[PDB]
Amino acid sequence: DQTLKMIKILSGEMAIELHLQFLIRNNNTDLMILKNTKDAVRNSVCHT
Amino acid sequence: DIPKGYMDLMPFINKAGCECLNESDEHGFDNCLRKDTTFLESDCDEQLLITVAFNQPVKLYSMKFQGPDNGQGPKYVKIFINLPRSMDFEEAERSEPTQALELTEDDIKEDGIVPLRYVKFQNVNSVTIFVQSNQGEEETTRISYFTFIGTPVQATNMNDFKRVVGKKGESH
Amino acid sequence: PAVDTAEQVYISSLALLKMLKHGRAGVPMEVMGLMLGEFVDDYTVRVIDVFAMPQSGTGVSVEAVDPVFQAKMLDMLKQTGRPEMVVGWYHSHPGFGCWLSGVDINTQQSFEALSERAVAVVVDPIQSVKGKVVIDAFRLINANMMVLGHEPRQTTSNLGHLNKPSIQALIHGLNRHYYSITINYRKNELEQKMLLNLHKKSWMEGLTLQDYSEHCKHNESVVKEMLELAKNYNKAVEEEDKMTPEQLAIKNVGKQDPKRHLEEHVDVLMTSNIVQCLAAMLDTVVFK
Repeated sequence: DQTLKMIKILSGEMAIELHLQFLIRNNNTDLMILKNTKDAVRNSVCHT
Repeated sequence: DIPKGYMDLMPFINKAGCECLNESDEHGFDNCLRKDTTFLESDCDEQLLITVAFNQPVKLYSMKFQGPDNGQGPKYVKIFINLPRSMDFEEAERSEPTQALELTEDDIKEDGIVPLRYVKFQNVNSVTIFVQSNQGEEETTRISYFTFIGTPVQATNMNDFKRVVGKKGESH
Repeated sequence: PAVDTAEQVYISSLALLKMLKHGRAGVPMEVMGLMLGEFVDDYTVRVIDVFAMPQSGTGVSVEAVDPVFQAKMLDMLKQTGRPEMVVGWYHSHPGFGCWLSGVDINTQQSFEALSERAVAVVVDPIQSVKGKVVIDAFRLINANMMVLGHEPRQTTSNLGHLNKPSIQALIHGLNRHYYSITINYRKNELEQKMLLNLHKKSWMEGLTLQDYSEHCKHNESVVKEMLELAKNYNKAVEEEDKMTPEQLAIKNVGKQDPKRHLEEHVDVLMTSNIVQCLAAMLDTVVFK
């Protein structure tokens, strides 16, 4: 019961799920910058 | 058996290089290299010195120094790599070995493969085995089977040079 | 597959010395020899020994590798304890820098036929005349992959772009037909404590009192020139022209009176005198 929930919380399941939810929901990246970087790479170094 | 991605070095053993010391005439070195009951014994004492040569530099991963369970099988094995000259029994004891092995009864068995420290054997050209004692303390020791498991290290055969591009007479 | 720009041709201390000596013997011509080492792994080519091949009218070409000479040399070196493989070849480019010509490229391809990693080394005994050692390691760039893929070397690391290509190598075909390999010098102690003996200075040199005659002459000359320099420093400081003094100190910069020919001489004089006096007292104490 309660001990199972505490065990789960310590193990890192709940925390990881909450962090993933926060990151995914508020994930808003300026993809135009990465598009510009893509059109500025002819050297495989700058590719990786 | 054998480990993944590795091959036995039987095809890579140069018969010219191999030479045994203290081997009995009745049972020679060639017997210990065959997967038969034929075995190699040492005529004058329990100490034996078996050296093998490799056509091209080979890598050493695991060696199977099998022997009879009667007690005359190898017990303490000393190994050296890339010996410029033949080994003397008095000098062999003095020198430090590349990997001193104390073969347990399990290793001597037909299915027993004794691991070797792969790091040390990277450019082995000729490995010499010094059986310093047998399990049963018998007068003579025997080696039922013996071969090395590893990989062939690509070696430049400058004896096979030959121009592949360009015309003769060129200079610079 | 692809060669990493992180590959490093390890050249041993003995190998570099032998290659330089062989190159300096041949000048005004071109010498060549096979390099003995190991292809320890994909990102490293280690050369331990280099043995010169006899000079021949052919020059540095596939026919300079006398098969009988090479075979007997390797066979006899195996007995001594050097069972190394042929990892590459080296040839001296007197005058011109480290690059590869057409015949050089053909010989390099012939070597590659045996092993895909047969590095080629070029050493110029004339350029390497001072603390600079102009030594380059070159291998052939499959002109096919020039279009099939793109460049020939993966850049998985930064261990290779810490070097710069040379206009010479670029003109003669660098990054086009040949690509350089970073040359790392494998030096160890014993081989570095033995080489600090070329000029090690005997204990006696550190107890010789020089000679007092030329010591006095040197002291007198330095003191007279320092008196002249002190006159000049007097003139410079007492002037102290304030017409933008920050600009004055920059419009009279010529390695002159103020401090350069100044206390430099003070240091010379004081070092010489202190060392001489300390040596004299150490001798007066040690020797009776």
